[PDB]
Amino acid sequence: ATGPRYKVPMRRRREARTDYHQRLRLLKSGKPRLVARKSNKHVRAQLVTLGPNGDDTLASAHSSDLAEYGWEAPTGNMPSAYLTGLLAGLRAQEAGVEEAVLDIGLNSPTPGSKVFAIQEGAIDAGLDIPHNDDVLADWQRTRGAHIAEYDEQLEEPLYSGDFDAADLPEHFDELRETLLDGDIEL
Amino acid sequence: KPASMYRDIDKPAYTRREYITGIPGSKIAQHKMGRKQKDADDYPVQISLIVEETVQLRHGSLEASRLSANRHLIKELGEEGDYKMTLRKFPHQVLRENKDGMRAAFGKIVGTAARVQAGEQLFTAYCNVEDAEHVKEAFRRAYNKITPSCRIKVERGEEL
Amino acid sequence: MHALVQLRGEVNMHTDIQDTLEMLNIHHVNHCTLVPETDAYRGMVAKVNDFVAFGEPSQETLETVLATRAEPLEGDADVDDEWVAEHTDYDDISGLAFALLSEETTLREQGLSPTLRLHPPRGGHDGVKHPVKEGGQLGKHDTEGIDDLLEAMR
Amino acid sequence: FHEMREPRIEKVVVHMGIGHANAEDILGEITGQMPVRTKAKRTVGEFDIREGDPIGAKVTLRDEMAEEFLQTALPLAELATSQFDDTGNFSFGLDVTVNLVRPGYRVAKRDKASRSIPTKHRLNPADAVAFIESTYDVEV
Amino acid sequence: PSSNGPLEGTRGKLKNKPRDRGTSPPQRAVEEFDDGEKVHLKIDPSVPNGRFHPRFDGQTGTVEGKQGDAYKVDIVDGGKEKTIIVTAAHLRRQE
RNA sequence: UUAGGCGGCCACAGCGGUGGGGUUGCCUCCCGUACCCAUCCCGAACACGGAAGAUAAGCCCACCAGCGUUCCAGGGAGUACUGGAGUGCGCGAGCCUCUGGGAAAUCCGGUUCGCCGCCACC
RNA sequence: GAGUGCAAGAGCAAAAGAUGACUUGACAGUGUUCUUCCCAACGAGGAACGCUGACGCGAAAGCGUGGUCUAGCGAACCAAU
RNA sequence: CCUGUCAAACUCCAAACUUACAGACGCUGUUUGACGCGGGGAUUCCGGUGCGCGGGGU
Ligand SMILES: [Cl-]
Ligand SMILES: [Cl-]
Ligand SMILES: [Mg+2]
Ligand SMILES: [Mg+2]
Ligand SMILES: [Mg+2]
Ligand SMILES: [Mg+2]
Ligand SMILES: [Mg+2]
Ligand SMILES: [Mg+2]
Ligand SMILES: [Mg+2]
Ligand SMILES: [Mg+2]
Ligand SMILES: [Mg+2]
Ligand code: NA
Ligand code: NA
Ligand code: NA
Ligand code: NA
Ligand code: NA
Ligand code: NA
Repeated sequence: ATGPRYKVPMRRRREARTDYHQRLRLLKSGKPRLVARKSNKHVRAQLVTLGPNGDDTLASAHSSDLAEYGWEAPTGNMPSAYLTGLLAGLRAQEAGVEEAVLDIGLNSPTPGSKVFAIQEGAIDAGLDIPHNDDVLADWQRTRGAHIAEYDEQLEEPLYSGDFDAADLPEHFDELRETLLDGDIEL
Repeated sequence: KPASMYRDIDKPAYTRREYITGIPGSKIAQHKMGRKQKDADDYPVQISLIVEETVQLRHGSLEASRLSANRHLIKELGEEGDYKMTLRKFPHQVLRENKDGMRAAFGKIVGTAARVQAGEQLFTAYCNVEDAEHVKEAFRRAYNKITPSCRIKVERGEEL
Repeated sequence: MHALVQLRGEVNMHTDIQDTLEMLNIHHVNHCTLVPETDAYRGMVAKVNDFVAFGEPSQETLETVLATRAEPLEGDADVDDEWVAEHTDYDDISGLAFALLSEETTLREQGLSPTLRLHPPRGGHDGVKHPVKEGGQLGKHDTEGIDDLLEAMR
Repeated sequence: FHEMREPRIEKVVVHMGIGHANAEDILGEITGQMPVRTKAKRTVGEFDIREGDPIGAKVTLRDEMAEEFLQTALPLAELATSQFDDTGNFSFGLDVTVNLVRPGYRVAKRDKASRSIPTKHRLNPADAVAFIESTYDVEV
Repeated sequence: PSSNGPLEGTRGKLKNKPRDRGTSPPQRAVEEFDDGEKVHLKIDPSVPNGRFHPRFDGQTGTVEGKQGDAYKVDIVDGGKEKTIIVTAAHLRRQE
């Protein structure tokens, strides 16, 4: 910008979407990164590997293609998160992938956060990932219990669109159940 | 002391004052001369004094010559005639002297000189077509007080 | 294809230069070798430029010399059409000479000593203190300029 | 267009730059929430040598907590012109400052893919006077 | 020299041109070389760890196994063979 | 790639500016604090929950060279400097010829307002 | 352009700086390599990089073999421990 | 804005050139055994000059 001496940050640093100091510590394990990413209405889970001209995504999972299996609820919450992870973790398994390290990107390691949820799900998909069982949300909050109890304080439906009134964390079970299943077209 | 002791440009460039101290003041009174408010573009004739050999000129000579030159212009063109001469080189090179024999012989700072590569313009005066033979004379006296031989070369001016 | 002729001695000659000259099969003043024109070969003659005389000789001239100064890889045997014939891939001196200039083979590939040990220039040379452009004898030459030397040292 | 461009108060800070306390009290009651110790940097001949040490306090108000402060705050002041920031902000007064900006400031305050607000979307002194003035009082 | 430390006279070689200033990319710091591969030695001014003695900048050794994460690269100093412990961050593949 | 995620090279990508773009799609801003989590004070941020509204930001798309940068043409310049050679010149400082290399500033005109890999996606 | 204990040169910006909290890896053992001493033999000393053991922190990859890098050091004999 | 100069301990630039490794040609080695390894014996550690580049010094 200013002159010839001026130092322009690396592009993805300008954009502020990649933390390189953390990316380096990540790459060190040598294992594939389990990219945990969120969106206002969605949550993505990628299993990335290093490559000659950039990274290679061997398996992914987006909260949107979650309904492709029966989901009929929102796609930016905990049950959604865990599930997206399990899905990606499954496809991951299918790809030959076995172990991975959690890349939560620019997100915060807040206990019980959706990422750890994404992580919990992938781990359950049979993937080995250095984790910490008690930094994860308790099984119930993953189900989506905190949400159903919030609509309990109904008066006005927590959900605009039509999908129950008090909500269904069972749907969560039904879906996990569906994936754990051997058949299911991945 | 003799210019023989400092006229050659064989030593390294010694100017970094952040390391040199006790450097004597430049005897050069002033570089800008004549009517320093008017411009060199305002003059038809432009004559420069060119040093024909690459050398070093101690500030004592720059002043000595620059003096006897402008001093003349003043005499022939009044103290405010319509001319303006300029000394474009400055004494940046610091000079030392080892004034104990050759033991700890690095010298002590004694002066400053200006390195002029042969072919450069030590002086450049600007005047009107009539004073030209005066500005030339101011230079014939100036080149008599510096180590090298010079050329009095007319720049803009074929009104001869 | 150029003809190299060392015209200056080894004393005081830079070593990396002398070694190059030796790599070009020349070990004595007045010795001549036939070098091809390659990036690599030009790189070397450039480095030797100041202690040698070189250029491309005429078929005719090359023949006079090959005849007069060529030798086997060992022995006195005079190289002549018959020799050339009974030993080389050619029918006569000319047949060889043509191959050298056309850079199809080398004095070596034909059991010939890489060097043509010439005789001092008859009538003397143009001096070893100046190049050709200054009237000296060092450096690159005309196909005619080289011939005068080669033939003077015939 | 208008909707996602009309001003809004993001924060109203109220602090007291003392110089060496019992002030946190009033700021608490006056605003409606807890204050914040204010430390300083660099040693000062005015017996203010201690670097890290309480020297004041402040309170950052947001939403209702902030308006419900201005509704009584603003009155006690005779807003002027030279009193406005270039970003369309302004301070007056015990100090009280008002931070103003349009509906998309989060873009420059978040963590992920943050970005500074384009000038053509920044607020202006004029545009500031408007919104505020248009709320129970007068300008200059 | 006035002193004889490892960084003596390394003002030039162990410094970055202004635009190369700042944290270097992670890709080349994780590079995986194979034994036998010819590599170029050049300390990265921005990378603190994994360096080798400056004298060897410019060398082109041969990866011959590694130690921990760093690599063990064989080179020849003048006429003496030496083994240099260096991380990828300061290495480039020849060709 | 009708707006996505991870990157490689790390300004050719920076700085500045203009135009265009989104009813159950995307990214957002946005709405909102029961919960996980959160502020040395603020649900601002962080975290969680969600769609009433919006395309004004950001972002994606098209484009502008004024500044910065990359490369190229011509001019500067085969100049400056320089590896090799000289019973060439010069009181000397230094210069010169032959041989092999060869800038920099500046000016003028082009270029450049990123390119590329992987994955996902009416 | 700040700062990073001290020369000078160098390194660093979601940090190597600042603030906060927690912590004692300034740990024990044993090596590889470079340096000391370019090339090219030579001790003490130094550094880089490993392993073993035990620990600190972190969600985790990971980081910690003192201070961002290059100065701050000492044989035998004897003593004490 | 305009205008006048500099840097051994300045650098947005920047050679020639020196240098690591590899290939190619050359040259060389495989009865003249190169490259290298092990061992025995030294001498030597007052140098000087020209040229180029230097630092000090009239
Ligand atoms: Cl994210
Ligand atoms: Cl080393
Ligand atoms: Mg014979
Ligand atoms: Mg005779
Ligand atoms: Mg003669
Ligand atoms: Mg240097
Ligand atoms: Mg728009
Ligand atoms: Mg350290
Ligand atoms: Mg004793
Ligand atoms: Mg004791
Ligand atoms: Mg050198
Ligand atoms: Na004495
Ligand atoms: Na004179
Ligand atoms: Na860097
Ligand atoms: Na406090
Ligand atoms: Na927009
Ligand atoms: Na040692």
